[PDB]
Amino acid sequence: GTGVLTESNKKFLPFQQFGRDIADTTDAVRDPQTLEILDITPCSFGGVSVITPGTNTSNQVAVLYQGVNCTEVSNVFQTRAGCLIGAEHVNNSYECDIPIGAGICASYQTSQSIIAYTMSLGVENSVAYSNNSIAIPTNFTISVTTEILPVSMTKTSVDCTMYICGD
Amino acid sequence: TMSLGVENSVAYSNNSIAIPTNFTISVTTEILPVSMTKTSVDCTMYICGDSTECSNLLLQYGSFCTQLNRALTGIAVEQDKNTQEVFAQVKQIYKTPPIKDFGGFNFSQILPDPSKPSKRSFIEDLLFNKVTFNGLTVLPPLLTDEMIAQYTSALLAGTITSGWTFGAGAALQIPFAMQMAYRFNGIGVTQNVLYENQKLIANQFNSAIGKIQDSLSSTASALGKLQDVVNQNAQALNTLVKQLSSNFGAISSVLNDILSRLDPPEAEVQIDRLITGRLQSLQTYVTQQLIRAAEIRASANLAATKMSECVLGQSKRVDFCGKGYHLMSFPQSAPHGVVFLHVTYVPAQEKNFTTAPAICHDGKAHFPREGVFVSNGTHWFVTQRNFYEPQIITTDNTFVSGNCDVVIGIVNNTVYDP
Amino acid sequence: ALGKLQDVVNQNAQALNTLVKQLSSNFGAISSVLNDILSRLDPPEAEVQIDRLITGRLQSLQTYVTQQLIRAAEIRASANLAATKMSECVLGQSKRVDFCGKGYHLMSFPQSAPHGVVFLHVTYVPAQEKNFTTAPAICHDGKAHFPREGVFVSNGTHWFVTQRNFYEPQIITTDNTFVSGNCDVVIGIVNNTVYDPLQPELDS
Amino acid sequence: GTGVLTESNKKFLPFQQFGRDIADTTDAVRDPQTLEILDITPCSFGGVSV
Ligand SMILES: *[C@@H]1O[C@H](CO)[C@@H](O[C@@H]2O[C@H](CO)[C@@H](O)[C@H](O)[C@H]2NC(C)=O)[C@H](O)[C@H]1NC(C)=O
Ligand SMILES: *[C@@H]1O[C@H](CO)[C@@H](O[C@@H]2O[C@H](CO)[C@@H](O)[C@H](O)[C@H]2NC(C)=O)[C@H](O)[C@H]1NC(C)=O
Ligand SMILES: *[C@@H]1O[C@H](CO)[C@@H](O[C@@H]2O[C@H](CO)[C@@H](O)[C@H](O)[C@H]2NC(C)=O)[C@H](O)[C@H]1NC(C)=O
Ligand SMILES: *[C@@H]1O[C@H](CO)[C@@H](O[C@@H]2O[C@H](CO)[C@@H](O)[C@H](O)[C@H]2NC(C)=O)[C@H](O)[C@H]1NC(C)=O
Ligand SMILES: *[C@@H]1O[C@H](CO)[C@@H](O[C@@H]2O[C@H](CO)[C@@H](O)[C@H](O)[C@H]2NC(C)=O)[C@H](O)[C@H]1NC(C)=O
Ligand SMILES: *[C@@H]1O[C@H](CO)[C@@H](O[C@@H]2O[C@H](CO)[C@@H](O)[C@H](O)[C@H]2NC(C)=O)[C@H](O)[C@H]1NC(C)=O
Ligand SMILES: *[C@@H]1O[C@H](CO)[C@@H](O[C@@H]2O[C@H](CO)[C@@H](O)[C@H](O)[C@H]2NC(C)=O)[C@H](O)[C@H]1NC(C)=O
Ligand SMILES: *[C@@H]1O[C@H](CO)[C@@H](O)[C@H](O)[C@H]1NC(C)=O
Ligand SMILES: *[C@@H]1O[C@H](CO)[C@@H](O)[C@H](O)[C@H]1NC(C)=O
Ligand SMILES: *[C@@H]1O[C@H](CO)[C@@H](O)[C@H](O)[C@H]1NC(C)=O
Ligand SMILES: *[C@@H]1O[C@H](CO)[C@@H](O)[C@H](O)[C@H]1NC(C)=O
Ligand SMILES: *[C@@H]1O[C@H](CO)[C@@H](O)[C@H](O)[C@H]1NC(C)=O
Ligand SMILES: *[C@@H]1O[C@H](CO)[C@@H](O)[C@H](O)[C@H]1NC(C)=O
Ligand SMILES: *[C@@H]1O[C@H](CO)[C@@H](O)[C@H](O)[C@H]1NC(C)=O
Ligand SMILES: *[C@@H]1O[C@H](CO)[C@@H](O)[C@H](O)[C@H]1NC(C)=O
Ligand SMILES: *[C@@H]1O[C@H](CO)[C@@H](O)[C@H](O)[C@H]1NC(C)=O
Repeated sequence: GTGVLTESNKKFLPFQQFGRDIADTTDAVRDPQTLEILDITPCSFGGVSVITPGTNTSNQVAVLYQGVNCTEVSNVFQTRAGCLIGAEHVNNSYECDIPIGAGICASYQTSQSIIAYTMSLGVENSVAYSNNSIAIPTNFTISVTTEILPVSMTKTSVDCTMYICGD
Repeated sequence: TMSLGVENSVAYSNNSIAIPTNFTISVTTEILPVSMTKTSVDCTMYICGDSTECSNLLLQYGSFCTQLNRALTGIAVEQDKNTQEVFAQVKQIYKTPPIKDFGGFNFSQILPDPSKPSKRSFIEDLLFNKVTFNGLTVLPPLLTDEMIAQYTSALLAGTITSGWTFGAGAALQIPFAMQMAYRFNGIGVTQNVLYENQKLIANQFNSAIGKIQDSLSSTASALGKLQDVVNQNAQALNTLVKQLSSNFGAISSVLNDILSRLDPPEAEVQIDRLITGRLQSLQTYVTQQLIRAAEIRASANLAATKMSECVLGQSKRVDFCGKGYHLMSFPQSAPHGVVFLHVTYVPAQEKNFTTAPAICHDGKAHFPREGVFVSNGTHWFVTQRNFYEPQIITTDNTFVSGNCDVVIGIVNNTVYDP
Repeated sequence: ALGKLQDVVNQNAQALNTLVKQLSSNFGAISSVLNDILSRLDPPEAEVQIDRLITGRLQSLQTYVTQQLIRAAEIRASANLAATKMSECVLGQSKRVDFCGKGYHLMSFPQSAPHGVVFLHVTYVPAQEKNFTTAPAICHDGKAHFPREGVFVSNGTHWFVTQRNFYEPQIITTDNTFVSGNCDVVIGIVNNTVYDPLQPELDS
Repeated sequence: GTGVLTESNKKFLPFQQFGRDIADTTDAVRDPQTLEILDITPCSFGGVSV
């Protein structure tokens, strides 16, 4: 197999050789020579996303390793969703452009490099509320909003015999 | 044999009407699942975890691994979209003023508590405390619980300080004792009822909020839907993992054992059997997840509609925003879901009265404008339909129509002239 | 903006493409081309190869059919939603907030689009708001006065009654207001003179 | 295979013999005796509704 052998505190009984888990794959073993306990864990595995603005704009990308510490892999960031490499970190907060996760979103801005930042929900607005104050509009705007809804998909069909066993 | 309820005949008759004389400001908890766990399964790592021969054999199946990941990523994007639609209904993050002089009501049990690290209100905290590596990775949601709590706080502040206008355009402050008067006038009860009973209504609302808090804190069998969603997802993942231990006809379910005990020309048959079995299992899991995600998407669209039509504004849709007449709603976050507290106005104490469709004064039938004619036996009054507030019959509250020869059931009386 | 429709078309295309590409899979046979196997092996030996290909292609077809069923369920949900919006927003005027466009709804104008429908929700939206000092009621002669339809406001000196959604101040007469009870129960009440048009005419 | 051999306007290279398709079905071929490129379109098919 393959894994990261570590010292473990599992209390093996003298007769017991190796442990298992739900998937029945060996998880902990006993070294044949020195009768100690070795926990076996998968080395490391994670998706690799390529946060990129439109190539029509720029050819610079920032790579997100999902759910891996920034030790097992310029600019490095440790988001709760993984290690983001190649994206600058900006204390400012803007609207989400390229979602990453855990409130972190990236974008392409200003001499322009991919920035990563904790997104902002909106602009603070403290309503001047009081028990004897009412705000009444004196003017109105009529607007037209477009709302697009699918209705029907493509009416398709497949000849089972001619597809599987064409002629 | 199951019983459908208490038999209850109604004393109906052509000249009898029952009019309430009081009310109850109930608060109903409604729980909806908005999103589920965003998971992604690495097809090759799952079926053929670290085995060049197994990976090569799997490759012969074309794109039976690059399409499942597409579906799961689509599900994850759909989950984020569901949460965004349900909660991100408000353009600007409002916040309540430092004072809490809301005409007598008390929202301390639903507004955020700054003391706790995450600014989640008390009921949100109760809700959170009431709900509890083989190629299957669990991605984190785009919106953290803190951000969802901020969105619910923004909606609460908007509802409290501005009623429904904050969802229609620029938010407009209005005293809460007058916002509730607007709500009451909406459900037909004239606003002179709200103001005169303001203290009683405030006490009823506070007691209802306290009862909701106690019910959530005591009855562990309340957040059934969210807990069921979480349990179903975890159970599906556990079943998918346990499927790895089945031989499917192969000599052993451990890939390394087969690789280390046979030559490739012989081990290929066993590895193909295992690959087919595990691929079938993974496809079944993906189909189950697609259907369950469709169910959750329907629930999330319903929750977004409830948020838009109850919280951002009063709704007259019957039983849509809680049993009874609807005044307002207060949203709350919850683990993988939302929880509305629907405030509802339920008439409680009714009295019988002898009614009449119209009243003849001088050969002209009179009909009420907004109300109904009722009499305590000898004297007739016109009162609003949802609260016994009798008034002398004048020419204002009543309008005339023709003579008194056609209106069935008409009765005689003297119509006062101010 | 048309993404919601574009995706639909795109999705369908992808499926068909994937389905067609499934014909380029050996599925454990010797060649993805059926005619090569037919012309290169005797039936007793070609049976296994053709069975492998048939199993693979049939499984792919079942997967495609299931994906189509689910996606058509999604599209049917969207079509029911669009039918509801057409029946309510267009053929009438809905009170459902944000259902027929943000703001107050006035009317809608349906428009076709490839495999979809586009509504142009017309919405009235309040624009420029002004502060005012309000009061839930007003006492005239010991009797509280509440507005029939509107709200009491005041620019600081004089009191008016104006409709909620548009500042059109009017004098506080006994026609805008209805009386109820004495001048003690209401909280936040204020004093003012409720003018009565009947009196000057009576004097005349 | 079965198809309707039609004269094609494809531009085969001197070293090319088969013109494959997205589905790995030989769509264009080079006639060995006369070096011209011919397409291969399936004859015809469809549903028969009643
Ligand atoms: C209400 O707002 C509208 C804007 O939507 C105002 O219309 C503008 O009036 C000014 C006059 O000073 C013109 O120069 C603008 O061209 C008008 N706008 C448009 C879009 O035509 C209107 O005057 C406002 N009403 C009040 C009473 O303030
Ligand atoms: C409507 O119901 C409320 C209670 O829901 C009544 O208020 C109660 O009145 C009694 C007698 O005055 C008190 O002992 C209770 O403490 C009150 N309860 C509350 C919560 O305030 C009210 O009196 C009823 N309306 C009428 C007209 O009687
Ligand atoms: C709203 O209700 C809460 C109760 O949930 C009130 O908080 C209580 O306040 C009293 C007096 O200050 C304390 O003795 C209690 O210990 C508090 N309880 C809790 C749970 O905080 C709060 O004061 C009320 N707000 C208003 C404006 O009346
Ligand atoms: C029905 O209601 C009428 C009016 O509310 C009652 O008539 C009044 O009764 C009180 C009771 O003492 C008298 O002080 C008033 O002078 C009466 N006014 C008129 C105009 O009659 C009547 O008593 C009620 N009857 C019942 C059975 O409830
Ligand atoms: C209501 O009052 C009217 C008039 O006061 C009544 O009409 C009278 O009915 C009697 C019964 O035959 C006739 O003799 C009179 O000529 C009618 N007069 C008028 C002016 O119509 C009517 O009957 C009364 N109805 C009730 C239910 O009390
Ligand atoms: C508040 O509104 C009242 C209503 O018009 C204003 O009173 C009028 O003010 C104008 C402007 O000078 C005078 O020409 C009128 O004669 C006033 N009429 C009355 C009945 O007072 C008042 O000025 C407004 N207050 C402010 C601060 O603008
Ligand atoms: C509205 O006016 C009434 C009378 O015009 C005020 O009531 C008087 O208040 C003074 C001050 O306390 C008392 O000395 C009188 O005895 C009251 N008379 C009556 C008939 O109530 C009332 O205070 C005014 N409203 C406000 C908010 O000041
Ligand atoms: C194995 O042999 C080595 C050297 O002979 C010795 O150091 C070690 O303790 C032995 N261990 C066991 C379990 O016999
Ligand atoms: C790239 O974007 C610009 C503006 O954003 C547009 O004018 C141009 O047509 C785009 N080109 C391509 C190839 O998409
Ligand atoms: C990464 O490793 C460092 C070093 O031990 C540790 O401090 C940190 O908490 C780790 N972070 C994660 C996300 O594992
Ligand atoms: C953000 O601000 C903190 C404290 O103000 C600082 O320590 C940190 O370096 C800043 N981040 C960047 C990228 O400058
Ligand atoms: C009205 O009269 C009927 C007649 O029996 C009675 O059952 C009913 O309880 C009365 N109404 C109320 C509110 O009690
Ligand atoms: C109402 O119903 C009773 C039932 O007996 C009948 O006697 C009476 O005439 C009816 N009156 C009207 C006005 O319908
Ligand atoms: C009302 O007055 C407050 C006082 O500070 C002010 O902040 C607010 O902007 C005013 N209302 C409007 C609509 O500007
Ligand atoms: C409104 O609040 C202020 C705050 O001090 C208070 O002085 C005033 O009496 C309150 N008015 C009403 C009607 O509650
Ligand atoms: C093949 O032979 C025939 C007859 O001998 C001749 O007409 C034809 O041109 C030959 N093919 C080529 C490619 O020369």
